[PDB]
Amino acid sequence: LVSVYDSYNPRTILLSINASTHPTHVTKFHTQDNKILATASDDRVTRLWDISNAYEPQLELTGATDYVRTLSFIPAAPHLVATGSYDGLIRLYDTRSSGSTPI
Amino acid sequence: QKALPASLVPQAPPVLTSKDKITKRMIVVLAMASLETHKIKYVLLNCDDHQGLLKKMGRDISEARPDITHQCLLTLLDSPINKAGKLQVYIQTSRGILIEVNPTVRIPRTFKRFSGLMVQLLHKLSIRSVNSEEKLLKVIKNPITDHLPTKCRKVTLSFDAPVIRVQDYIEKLDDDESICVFVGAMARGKDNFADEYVDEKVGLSNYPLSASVACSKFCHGAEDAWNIL
Amino acid sequence: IPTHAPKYEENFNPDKKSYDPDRTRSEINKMKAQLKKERKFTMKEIRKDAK
Amino acid sequence: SLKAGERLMEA
Amino acid sequence: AVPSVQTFGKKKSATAVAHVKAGKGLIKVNGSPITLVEPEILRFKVYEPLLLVGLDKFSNIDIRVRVTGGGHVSQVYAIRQAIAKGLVAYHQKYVDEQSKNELKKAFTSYDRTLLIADSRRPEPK
Amino acid sequence: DALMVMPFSYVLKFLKFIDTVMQNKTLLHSHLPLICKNLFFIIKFNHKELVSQKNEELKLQIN
Amino acid sequence: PVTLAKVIKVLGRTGSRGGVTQVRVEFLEDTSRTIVRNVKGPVRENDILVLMESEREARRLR
Amino acid sequence: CGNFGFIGSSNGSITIYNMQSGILRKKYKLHKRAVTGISLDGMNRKMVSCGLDGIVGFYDFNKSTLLGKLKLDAPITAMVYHRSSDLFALALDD
Amino acid sequence: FEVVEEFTPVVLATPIPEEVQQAQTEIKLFNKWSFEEVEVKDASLVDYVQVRQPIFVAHTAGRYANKRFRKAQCPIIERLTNSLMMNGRNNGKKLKAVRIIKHTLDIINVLTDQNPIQVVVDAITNTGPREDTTRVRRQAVDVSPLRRVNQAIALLTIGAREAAFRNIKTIAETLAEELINAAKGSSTSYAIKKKDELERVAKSNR
RNA sequence: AACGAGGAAUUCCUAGUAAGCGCAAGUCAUCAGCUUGCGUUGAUUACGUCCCUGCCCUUCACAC
Repeated sequence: LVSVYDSYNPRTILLSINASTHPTHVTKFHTQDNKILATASDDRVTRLWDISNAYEPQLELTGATDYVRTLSFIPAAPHLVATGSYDGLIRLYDTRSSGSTPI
Repeated sequence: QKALPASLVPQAPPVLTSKDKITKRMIVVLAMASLETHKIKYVLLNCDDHQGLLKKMGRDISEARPDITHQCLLTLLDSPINKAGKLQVYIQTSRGILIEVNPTVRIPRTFKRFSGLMVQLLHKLSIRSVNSEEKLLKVIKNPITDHLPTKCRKVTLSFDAPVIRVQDYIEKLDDDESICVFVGAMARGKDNFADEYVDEKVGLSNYPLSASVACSKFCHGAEDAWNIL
Repeated sequence: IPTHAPKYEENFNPDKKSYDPDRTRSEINKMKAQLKKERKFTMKEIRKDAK
Repeated sequence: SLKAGERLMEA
Repeated sequence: AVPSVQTFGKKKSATAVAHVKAGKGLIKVNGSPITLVEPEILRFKVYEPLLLVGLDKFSNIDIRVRVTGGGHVSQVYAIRQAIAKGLVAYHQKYVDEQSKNELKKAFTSYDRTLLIADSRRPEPK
Repeated sequence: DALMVMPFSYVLKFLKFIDTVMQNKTLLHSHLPLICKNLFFIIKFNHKELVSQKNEELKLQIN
Repeated sequence: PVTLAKVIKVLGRTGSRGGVTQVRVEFLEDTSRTIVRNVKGPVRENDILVLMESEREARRLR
Repeated sequence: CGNFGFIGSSNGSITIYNMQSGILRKKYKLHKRAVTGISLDGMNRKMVSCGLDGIVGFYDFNKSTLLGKLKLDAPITAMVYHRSSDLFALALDD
Repeated sequence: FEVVEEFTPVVLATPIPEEVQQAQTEIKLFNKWSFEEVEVKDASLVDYVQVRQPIFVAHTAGRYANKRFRKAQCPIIERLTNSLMMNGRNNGKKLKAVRIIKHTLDIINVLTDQNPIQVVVDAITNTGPREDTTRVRRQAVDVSPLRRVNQAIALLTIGAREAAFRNIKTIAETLAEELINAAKGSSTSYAIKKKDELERVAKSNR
């Protein structure tokens, strides 16, 4: 489960997302765009969530054959997303396109 | 190469109640249920047991049959769909009483013990488990519409209406939306009990169907439609 | 789904008062009702006689 | 029953 | 003598007395600054006059408001009514009447209750 | 109040009825004041819609 | 597509059911065109109704 | 109305005072040369100015906005405003 | 061209927070949301969804129950706050409703960067049922704009209240979710589903 | 054992109203198993119609 709290207000919980049944090791907000939140889990799919729509991922990147524990957003390239798995492969994705297959 | 769920242990599906209104469901409303109580002790009025008594109340003994309501509840609750937790049952007594039937309840199989439970239910307005953890049968406030899911299709069982494949009907229906089937437990009468709530009426077979066989036929179609098995 | 059995009393009579696990508890509750009924009736009678 | 105006429309 | 005016605002049992004089922009309620008025959620309500006509007009006057009776909300409404009436009266007496007319126009355009009492007298039916 | 309730489509029907009455001179003079009051009220109430219509047959009837 | 019509007259003595008001509305798209409709809520002149159907003509609902 | 007094400066600024209290209320700065004429209509809505720079400024007195600006061939020397007819004549240097 | 109205800096002997001075510049709801850019998208709802007069706080103490159509002039935010307090246990507690609405607008701005007042207006505009039924069976009739506004507010508030009746979510967050979903027009919002069911039933008996 | 906001039926209610909160007094009848005052916070929905149900009324110009 992914929990979004108001910083400096631990009591309030704004949004709660059940990203996957497996552990969710990485949860990182997109730098350029505020609404979209990225999540990578041991399910090996790095879902891109939207704060407004928490019921379904906006995009569900796949293709990693191992645990994905690393996620990075490239500055000046909001469409690009970088993920690194224990495969030893760093996979780069383009969110503008259909996605789900690394460029 | 989609990965497996983290835990594959069998998990009991949630018990679906009136409080939850989003989950897809197939609701059966056994309208025109003949369930009445009267002191001789109080006994559920029956078409054969109490004929002279019902004559004194002036009601015709043709429509004094709670066994039909007993029959439908047995096949509905024992159907695999209920065992899958996708079905909840409501009962609208002819007098105008609305009863909620929790999917967990295990009604007695013998009709005599069934009658003893209803007189308890109508007077005490609720039935609790032997272990006293939940309320299985509860009387609720009319109309049925508020209790029903917010987005929901409504239909009735009509002999005169066009015959439809129940399996096909559920398939073409939406996913977030739920389906309510108003079954007439009455032995005979005009099929207009639920006309105020329902928007369309459908038939299941060319030949006449009882309340019990009809609902059993309906549910089995849903199981194939949703692959409940 | 878990399956539970309904709890009901056979030959139920709502006019008849609820069965109680403890006989002494029922017997005193039986009787506190009797004392209240008798006290209210006699008080009504003595008032009416006085009037 | 029918009201004035409603009757006239029928006529 | 220092030019000064006195006005009353009223809401249910709450009554506020405002004294407005020549000064340096000192607004106080019950001996404390206006910024400390409570409840905080309704504080901007009592700010409504100050903001509607602009703080520049108050830079040349001192206002002292004393409030008694009623509850929190009625006290707030009494304070704002008293402040508005005091400002209008001071501009009437010791400043041009043109500014008086502008102040009255602004207050009436925003909320007439700032100047005229809101009295819910019973009306049988 | 009865005349106002009629939709416009019935006003054209009403205007065809009065035209038929005009040929029968016996009826026209028998109820001439009544015919005038109803006709003028109908024209006044929905004058705007009547003038908008471009029906040539309508223009001849009113003439 | 749904049309918008402005109420020009609130008819009276129509014999309508309780809470239902019969009104006359002119289409914003075509000001000349008018249609008689039935309204459920409180209605006055110059307010705009969203007509889903523009061909049905109102009848008394008793 | 007799409430406002308008002063035109040789440096081009128009200052507006209140006659009752003598307090400066507004200051208009459009002209860069001397203002040789100021006038306000009877309705206290539209205000007109002229200066040696040759421009005729039209202001909305109540909203304090520049309605328009008109340039003439020669410097303007004097103004007379007729309030009833909303006509004003300007004596140019030509 | 310059017009000068202040010729000396204004400093008051009583300190005032600067934010209150930027509020002097313009009236904003809770000193945080501007009314300038808010418009009612649906033409019919105009003249009944009142947003033209900016207000600092929802509390107004106005008299809107006197005449038949005074409720139209009441600010829409205040009508939402008033509808928020029901069920008896909340009756008379308007300050708590104001706080809930403040928190809800903050949540709405957080989740979606749009102006929260615009989101509220969009939700009310969308969730107003345009065609309804009257019992005779049923017969289809039109709905007045005032009834549309009333039913929209009632549906939104009832959905928000029921969603968090016995749930870990609080009233503010569920109200924010309902408002955002209704503004989008998605079927997730309870009010949108109720409106769609009403209009569908009216179409059936048309 | 009992219970987790209360079924069927039925009643009342239009603005400082419904509802919530507390503080006083006990004023020759009534009231303390309580009664009457006082202030505080304060809404939703209608303010139209005779369609249904009851009660009621009717059968000095000009213009009609």
